[PDB]
Amino acid sequence: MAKSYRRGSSGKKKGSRLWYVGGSQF
Amino acid sequence: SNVQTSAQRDRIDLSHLGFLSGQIGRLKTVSFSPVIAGDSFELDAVGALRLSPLRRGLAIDSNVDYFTFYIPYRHVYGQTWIDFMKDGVNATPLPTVTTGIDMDQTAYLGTVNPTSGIMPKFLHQSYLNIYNNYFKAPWMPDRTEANPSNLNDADSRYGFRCCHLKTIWSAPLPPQTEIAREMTTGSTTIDIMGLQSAYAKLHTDQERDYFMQRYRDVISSFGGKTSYDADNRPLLLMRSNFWASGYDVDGTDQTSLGQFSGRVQQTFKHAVPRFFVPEHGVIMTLALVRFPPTCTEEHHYLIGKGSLTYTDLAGDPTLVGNLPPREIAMENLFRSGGTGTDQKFKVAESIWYRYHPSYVDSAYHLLEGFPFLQGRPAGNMTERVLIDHTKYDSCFQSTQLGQWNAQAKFNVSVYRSIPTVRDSIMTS
Amino acid sequence: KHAVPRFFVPEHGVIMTLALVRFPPTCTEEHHYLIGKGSLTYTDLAGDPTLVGNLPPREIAMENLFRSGGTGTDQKFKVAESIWYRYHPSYVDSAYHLLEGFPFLQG
Amino acid sequence: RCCHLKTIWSAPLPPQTEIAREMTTGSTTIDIMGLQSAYAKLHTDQERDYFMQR
Amino acid sequence: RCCHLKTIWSAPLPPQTEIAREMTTGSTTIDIMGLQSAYAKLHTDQERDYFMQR
Amino acid sequence: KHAVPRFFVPEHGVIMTLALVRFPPTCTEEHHYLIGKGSLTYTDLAGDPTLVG
Amino acid sequence: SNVQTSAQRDRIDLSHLGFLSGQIGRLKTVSFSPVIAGDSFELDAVGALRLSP
DNA sequence: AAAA
DNA sequence: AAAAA
DNA sequence: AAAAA
Repeated sequence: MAKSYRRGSSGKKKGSRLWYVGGSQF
Repeated sequence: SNVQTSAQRDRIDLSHLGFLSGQIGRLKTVSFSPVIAGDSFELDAVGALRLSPLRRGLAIDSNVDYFTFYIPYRHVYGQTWIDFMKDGVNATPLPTVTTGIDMDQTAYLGTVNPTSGIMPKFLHQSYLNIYNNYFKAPWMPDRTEANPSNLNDADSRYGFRCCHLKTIWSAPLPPQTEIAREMTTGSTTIDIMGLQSAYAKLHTDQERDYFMQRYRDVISSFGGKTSYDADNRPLLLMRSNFWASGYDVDGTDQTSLGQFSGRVQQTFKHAVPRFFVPEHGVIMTLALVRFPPTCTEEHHYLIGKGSLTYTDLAGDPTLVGNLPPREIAMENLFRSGGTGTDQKFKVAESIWYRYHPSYVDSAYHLLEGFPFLQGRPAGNMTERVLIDHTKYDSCFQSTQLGQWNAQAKFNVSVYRSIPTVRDSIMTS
Repeated sequence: KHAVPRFFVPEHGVIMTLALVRFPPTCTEEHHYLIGKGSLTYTDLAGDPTLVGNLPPREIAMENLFRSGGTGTDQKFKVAESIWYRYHPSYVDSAYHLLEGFPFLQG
Repeated sequence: RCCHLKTIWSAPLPPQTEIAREMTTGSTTIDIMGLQSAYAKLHTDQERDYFMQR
Repeated sequence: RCCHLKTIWSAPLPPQTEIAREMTTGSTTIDIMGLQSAYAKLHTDQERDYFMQR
Repeated sequence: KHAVPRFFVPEHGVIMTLALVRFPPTCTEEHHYLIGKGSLTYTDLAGDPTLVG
Repeated sequence: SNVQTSAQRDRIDLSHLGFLSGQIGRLKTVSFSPVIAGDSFELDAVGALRLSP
C-alpha cells in the first residue's frame, strides 16, 4: 500500500563510494 | 606531495525519510538541505498524509499545502557574510542563537534540539523571513523574535498560527480604511481646482490601503519589477495543493453495530523543477493543513439586519458603485455576536449579493465528530483571522501524534563539485 | 525464492544456508552535524575543494550528532573532512518519541 | 550479532587511523629526498588501513 | 585621476604579495601531513591576492 | 558614435555617461631589465622552465 | 607541492615603438631582442623616415 | 587508476 | 544489493 | 490554487 516511503531510508546511489571500513563487511 | 586544487562534478544523494506531525492551521518545517554556490538541485517528495481517527464517519475533507523556498546566507547575515567569504580560512565564526533545554523546542524548524542549547541562526532567521513575506496578513506587524528560546511553548512545538481561508469575516478590509475625507474650504467660498487635487490625493491613499502595502507592490503598479535581492525576500520554488480523503470502518459487536469511524489516508507528490543555486544558502520545505471555515451559528446579512431599506435590498448599480464602504458588526452575521468597537469592521457596500453562506442545522450543534467552529470566532480582528487549533479538539480522538501525521521520502539529487571520500583521506 | 545455480562438488564437505533480518538504522534524537556544532568556521561551511581534499581526517564526538551524546574518549571517532555535504540524515518528530509500535532506536 | 547498515556512525574510519606522521629532521637542516621517502611509506600504510587488511 | 595603461611598472603585483610563508615545525621533528595542510592554506591566500579581492 | 541598445528600466534612477582620454605610457629614460641589472646570473638569462615556473 | 618541469609553446608578443634619429653615413642600432634556444622568430617593421627641413 |  | 518497480 | 475530476 506504500512502496517508496516505506522501503529504504534514502535514494539510489549513483556516485562515488562513501564508506571505507577496511574491506568487505556485508 | 600532491596538492589538489579542483574537483569533478559528482552526483550526491541527499535522500532521507521524514516522520511528521502537527496541528491544524500552523506552519511547520518538514525538510531542509544546505547548498553551495554552483550546485544543480532537484527535489521530489512522495508520502502519505493521515489525520487522527475521527469520532464519526467522514464529513469534510481537509486542504494541504506544501511550499519550497531558497534563502541565501547573505539575507541572514548581511555584511557579516560578505567579510566571512573574503577573509577565507582565518575568518571569524558566524554568530549563533540560544535554544531551550527540552527535546522539542525547535520542532518548528524541523530538527531535534541539541543538548548544548546553541545552534546556527540561519534556520531560525529564514523561518521568520518566509512568514513575514508570504503568510501573515499584510497589515499586521512582523515577528521579530531574536532567538528560538524567546518563543512560547505552542509556537516552538508546532509553529506559527496562520490565517483562515478567505471569507467575509476572515478577509475584511484593512483596519486603515477611511469612510470620510475632509477639506479646508473657506467660510463662504470654495476652490474647485483645489477640490480636484483633493480627489487625486485620496486615490493614491486608497491604492496603498487595498493593493500596495509592500514596496514590491508599489514598483509593480508603475510597470517595473524587483528581484528578490532588492527587498531581501525568500524565493518561492514550488507550491502544491491537494485534498485528503479516506474511507469508513464499521463496528460489528453488540454495542457498536450501526456506528462508523472514518480514517483519512492520502498519497501525494511534491516535485520541484531543476534549480541552479547561485550562492551559498539553504532550501526549506514546509506544510500547512486547514479546514474550510464553516461556523454553526452563522446567518445571512439580510436576515441579521432585520429592517431593510432601499439601499440594502434594491441592488441599484448607481448606489452600489458610488457609496463609501459600510461598517457592520459581528451581531449582523453571527448569533450572540458583539456590538462593541472590537466587533466592528468594514465591508463592501453590497457584498451580500455576491456570496451566500453555508447552513448548519441545529441538530448538528454540539455534536462530536464534525469539524466545525462551534458558535462564532471570538476575539478582536487579529484573533479572528488567525486559526486556533484548540477548537478542533472535539473532532478527533486523543492521541500522541497530534491532529495530523505523515510519512514521506524526499528524493534529493544534486550535482556538486566536491572531492571524493578517497581524495579526502589519502595524503598522496 | 532462493535459487542456487548448479555446482560441481570437488571434495567432501558441507553446504550451509543462513539468514539475516535487519532494519534501517533510524534514531529518534539525531540531528545534522552543522546544527550540532553550532559555531561554524570557513572550513565547515564554505565547501572549498582545496581545503576539503587536502586536510587530514577530522575527529568528532557523539555529542555533535545525537542529543545527550558523550564527549569522552569512548565517544570519539574519525570521519571524512566534509562528509556532511555528501549525506543528509532522517528526521523523526518529537511526537513519535517513546511511542510503541514504531521500529526505532530510542535515543 | 552482526553490524548495522552503513551510516556515518555505524561505518566509521578504522580505529588505526592517524591524523599526524612525524619525521626526524635535523636541528637546523632537513633532507628533502628523505622527505619524499616519508610520503611513500605513509601512502602504503594508509592503503592497509582503508582497503587492505586481509 | 585614473590609472595608466597596463605596463610592467603601471600594473605591478598587489602590495599584499608575500615571498615567504613560515611554519611551526618541531625542534627535531616535522609533521608532513601538517605540511600538506600548510600548502592548501597558502593557495587560498594567493587566490585572494591575485584574482579575488571583491 | 556611441550607440546603446534598448534597455528596460526596472526602477526609478539615473543613467550617466562618462568619457576618458589617455595616451600610451611611453617614457624617455626607460631601458631593458637585463641592461639595467648589469651582472647576469643563470636564473636571469637561461630561461629554464624549471626555474621560471 | 606540485613541481613543474616543462612548458607548452606560447605566442609571445614583443612589439614596441621606436623613435630614431641620426646623422648621414653613420651606422646606428635601432632595435634588438634577446632570444632563447629553440625559439621561432619573426619580425616585421613599418614606419616613416624623415630628413631635416 | 580509482567510485580499491 | 538498503534505497518503489 | 479551497470549491469533483
